[PDB]
Amino acid sequence: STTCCYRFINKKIPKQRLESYRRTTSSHCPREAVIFKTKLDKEICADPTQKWVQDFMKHLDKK
Amino acid sequence: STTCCYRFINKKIPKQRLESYRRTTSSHCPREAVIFKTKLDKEICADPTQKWVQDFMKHLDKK
Amino acid sequence: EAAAPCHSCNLLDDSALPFFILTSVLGILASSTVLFMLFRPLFRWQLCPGWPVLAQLAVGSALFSIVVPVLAPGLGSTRSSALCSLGYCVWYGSAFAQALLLGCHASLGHRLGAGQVPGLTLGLTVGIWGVAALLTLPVTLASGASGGLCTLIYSTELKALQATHTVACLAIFVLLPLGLFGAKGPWMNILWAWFIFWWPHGVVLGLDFLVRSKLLLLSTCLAQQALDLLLNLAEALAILHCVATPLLLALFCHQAT
Amino acid sequence: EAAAPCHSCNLLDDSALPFFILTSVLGILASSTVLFMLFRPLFRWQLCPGWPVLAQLAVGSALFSIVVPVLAPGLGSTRSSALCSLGYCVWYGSAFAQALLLGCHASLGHRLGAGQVPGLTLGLTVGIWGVAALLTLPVTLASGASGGLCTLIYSTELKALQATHTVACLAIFVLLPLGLFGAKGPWMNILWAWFIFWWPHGVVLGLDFLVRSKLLLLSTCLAQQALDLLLNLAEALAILHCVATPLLLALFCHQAT
Repeated sequence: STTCCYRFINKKIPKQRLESYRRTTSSHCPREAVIFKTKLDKEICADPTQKWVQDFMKHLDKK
Repeated sequence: STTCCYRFINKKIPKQRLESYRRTTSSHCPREAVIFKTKLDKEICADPTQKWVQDFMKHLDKK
Repeated sequence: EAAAPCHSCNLLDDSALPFFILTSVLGILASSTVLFMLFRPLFRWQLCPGWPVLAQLAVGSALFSIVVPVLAPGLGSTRSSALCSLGYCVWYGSAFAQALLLGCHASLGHRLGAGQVPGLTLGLTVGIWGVAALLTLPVTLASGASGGLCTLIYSTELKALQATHTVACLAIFVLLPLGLFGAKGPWMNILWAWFIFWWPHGVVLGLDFLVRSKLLLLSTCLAQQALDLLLNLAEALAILHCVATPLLLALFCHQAT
Repeated sequence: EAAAPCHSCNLLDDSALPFFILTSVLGILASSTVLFMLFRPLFRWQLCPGWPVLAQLAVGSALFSIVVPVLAPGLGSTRSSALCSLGYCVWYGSAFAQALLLGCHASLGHRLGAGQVPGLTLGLTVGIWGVAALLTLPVTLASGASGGLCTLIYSTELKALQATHTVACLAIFVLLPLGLFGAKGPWMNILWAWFIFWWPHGVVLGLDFLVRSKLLLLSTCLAQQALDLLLNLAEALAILHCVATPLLLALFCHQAT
């Protein structure tokens, strides 16, 4: 609980390696980030400000 | 009980006709007064600023 | 020369013990009845609009009924200033609490229109009872016993505390109702009969303040006798509140349904 | 490159149900015991100086002990916002009331030395409880159930309310004791354990206000972990208050005799 990401990174990521996507809860969190779940069952947080991550969200099925 | 009088008079009084002494409770009352009780079943209030009442207060047995 | 000193009419004194004891018993009975016909939901009292406010008004009337006899005259000695202070404190606290609850239900009816809002209702009731317990500080500080009877205190220094108490009483009891009606009949639903039982207790309290402060003066004996009679009549019209209010609540609830 | 999202320690949640339920039960038991050991004067508890303030501290502890489990986690859903608001309101009101009784006693022991003054004691207790019920208005307005569990509300339309609540908590819990301990071994009475218990809940609330209002910003995941660890530790040190206060009261009573 109280998930947060203080060190969000805007680097590019592979598209196929992911498995699911999630939003954040900025209750106690500093500057906002996003949560994505990889196919390797490893969670990750990244900077949503970049254009590459925006294209990643656009390409996400999300349905 | 709870006795007042608005128009106390400072005339003379019969020396031998008095019976007892009393004082008033100025709670709701105008100008402070004093209650004199007489032997003929008459109770009267008088102006305490006169000299006659000053004489009567000391001439009262009060003992 | 008659010049007879004026003796107080002193109506409500000991010989009027019934109007204290029987009134207290009937009031506590009626208040407990109207409260426990609310606390048992089998009588179809659940769907009433803003029923917790009605329950708070009823429990205030209850507490007032319980406090009635402790400060009433007729009983002899062995009463201390502690009991008189308790009596006046919870007496006027119940009065203030009921008046404030009516003010809330009159001004904030639109807020209650959204149903039973939990946070809003809880904050309103807790703040209303807190401020009612706060407003009764001057009366509970300026209260005592003179041989056993409970009377307010008008000393050479307590004039400030009693002045605060009487301006609060004037506000709550006569400025608040008229102020709600001051929009210068259709409005003022039937429950404004609550303030009819304290409007005299506001006006006469103000007049008593002015008289005790020695700033005014009593011109005639008839004036003093009429002042005493008005004070006692207002006290009676305030004591009958204990039985009056729950019946008004019941009439409202069974007429608005 | 890990870049893994940070996760909280999250101690107090469901797996710690005993620390709520058993603590509340022991608190109500002990508080009721020390309450009816005063309500029954057969145990020579009437010779104490200023016993009604002691009993009011005890009854505040009893109310807090009773209220503990309603806002406690571990229980499932169906907890309405009404019950959660009730829990926060009366919990923080009890805390404020006890702190105010302590502040009153530590400063007016001189007045209490004149014995059991009826008017003074009654006015003090009624005003203190009224202002305590008044001070819990911001927390009871800014309360809710997020999915059925009790959390405070920090939102744009509640910023002013939560700021007032947190400044009041800061005052009552850390500025009031240290204020009494100003005048720049210990000399004052031993009952500072109350404010020692509520001191973490006073200091951490300001940091929570600063962080939750976006004024400050955290550095790393270690800072966040330390923050919520301190928050949970302060909550535990404020919840053990149920069992803390009555035992200290009894020790004080049986040591000054």
